[PDB]
Amino acid sequence: GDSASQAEQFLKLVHADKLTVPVYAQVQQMLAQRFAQAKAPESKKAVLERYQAKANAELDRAIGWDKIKPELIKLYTTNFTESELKDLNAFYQSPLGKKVLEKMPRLTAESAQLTQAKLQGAVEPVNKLMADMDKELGVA
Amino acid sequence: GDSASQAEQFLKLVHADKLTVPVYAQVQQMLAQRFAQAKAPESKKAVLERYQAKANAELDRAIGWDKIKPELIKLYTTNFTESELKDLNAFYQSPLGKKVLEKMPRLTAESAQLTQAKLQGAVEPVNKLMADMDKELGVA
Ligand SMILES: [Cl-]
Ligand SMILES: [Cl-]
Repeated sequence: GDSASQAEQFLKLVHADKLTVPVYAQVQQMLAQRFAQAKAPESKKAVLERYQAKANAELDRAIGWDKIKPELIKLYTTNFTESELKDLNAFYQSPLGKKVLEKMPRLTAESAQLTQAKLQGAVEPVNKLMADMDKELGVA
Repeated sequence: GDSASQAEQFLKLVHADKLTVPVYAQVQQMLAQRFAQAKAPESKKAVLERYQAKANAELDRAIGWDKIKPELIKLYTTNFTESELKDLNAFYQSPLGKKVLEKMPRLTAESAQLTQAKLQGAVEPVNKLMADMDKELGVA
């Protein structure tokens, strides 16, 4: 019924269209890295300009929002009811919903930096640990 | 004020304690892989049992929930008000909140498999594209 419209509104509110940005950036940085890698005359950077446009168009063919959007709507309409999607929209339309969306990438990154920093403390003991098992079983 | 209690309830509802499970699994699979790698007498698997317990205890020292929990509460209480955290708890306590929490890992995985599958279609054209730029600039 009116589920697809609510699913579409959800993907907009959640900025699911920007999920591909890392792929477009990686291919753009790869070309400039390939341009530098050999020769690199800054007088011919307009040649890199068209090859970066070509790569952008080729990604748009495979992973453009118009290709992704239909299959994500099927994903949400099959997993949620029209009423559930409407309520998800009400939450993400709300000031708190918008606050969660902006904070989440940074909160996730800060949360992961914290754990990775702490985990480095277990590197030396786990290295010693495996070395002791290899010693005990008679290895090297 | 009563923010820390609400932050603690949030981390419980969201299962932030299970965020470390991949690290514990990787270190457990690494020891069994190291056990197989050289010799491997199944009569001495009780030796791997204690080394896997040792590794579990060493990770608990660095990245145990008791070490992670205090710094995540500071993260949420500084980024959200007590009232905002209370409302986040109301949403994730609700049947729809619980449905979102269960669906999200699978919806994220399915969403990423879809994009990666489509992206493989742009592999050959982007490879040809870079090869043509290397050809045009006079490389190999
Ligand atoms: Cl609100
Ligand atoms: Cl509900």
